[PDB]
Amino acid sequence: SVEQQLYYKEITEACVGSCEAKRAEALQSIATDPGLYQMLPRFSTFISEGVRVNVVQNNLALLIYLMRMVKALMDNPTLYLEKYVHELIPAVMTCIVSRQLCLRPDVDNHWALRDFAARLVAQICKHFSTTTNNIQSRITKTFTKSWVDEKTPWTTRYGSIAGLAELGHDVIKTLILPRLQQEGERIRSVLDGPVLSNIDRIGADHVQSLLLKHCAPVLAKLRPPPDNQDAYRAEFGSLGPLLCSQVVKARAQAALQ
Amino acid sequence: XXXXXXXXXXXXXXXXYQVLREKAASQRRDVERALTRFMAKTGETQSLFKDD
Repeated sequence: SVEQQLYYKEITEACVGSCEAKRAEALQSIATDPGLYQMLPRFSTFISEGVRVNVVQNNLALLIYLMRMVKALMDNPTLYLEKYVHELIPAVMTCIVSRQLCLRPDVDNHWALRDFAARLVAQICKHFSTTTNNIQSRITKTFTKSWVDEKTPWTTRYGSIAGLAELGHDVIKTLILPRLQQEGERIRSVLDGPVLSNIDRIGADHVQSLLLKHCAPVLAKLRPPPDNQDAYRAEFGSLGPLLCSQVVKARAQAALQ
Repeated sequence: XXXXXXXXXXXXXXXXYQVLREKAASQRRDVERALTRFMAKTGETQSLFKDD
């Protein structure tokens, strides 16, 4: 009819327009719509094509608008989102790839906001692994091919480490643990040598931040917390004793209850 | 026939005319009330009681 495209026009103009009260009200609207579907194909198609256009145009604000749009799609207990998930998995994960074609510092903090988008990827893996088991396998193979190889920029390694961080406990226990030391030696090759690659330097710095402050609790659970220097020697030096210090902080947070 | 022969699957029939148009009109009512609430709380507002 007519009201379908009126609602679509106003919800996309709220998606693009930066009216912050209307932003949060439209997000809570999508979060609180009983029976809003049959616009969901055009909704997801606009999401995927806007992700492609914003990868070309490098506008972080429309990217976090689309990620909050995906979050608002997640928070409805009525949306059977299943058959259209094959459009959302590229549209989020293409945001977790792109080739550092923005400006450097604050957009690196926006890469951390794309780690919040990897938290959205974790919510999709929690709610949609009921297929003939394909989704988690596909995402872990993609993150493994991103994580292992060389000729991979810090955007790709950063997003892969962030997605495997959001996937949870035994992902960090089994997949990050073996070549933790080799990628630590990669960051040590970025360290101590050249100076005037500061995109890559600050990138490897908050890569170290992700690695330390997400791989601390699984080593606190597995490895006992004596022998901080021996734990550094078992985990290639640079993690310790900040690994043991964050393990002590996690033990204090667990004992806080 | 459980091992040799096979069959074909459709798995989706409802075919209920009055129920289909009840669902369509209920979705139209939902779109009406949703856009009603949206631009009701969005723009310039005067109520029926005090502070509705």
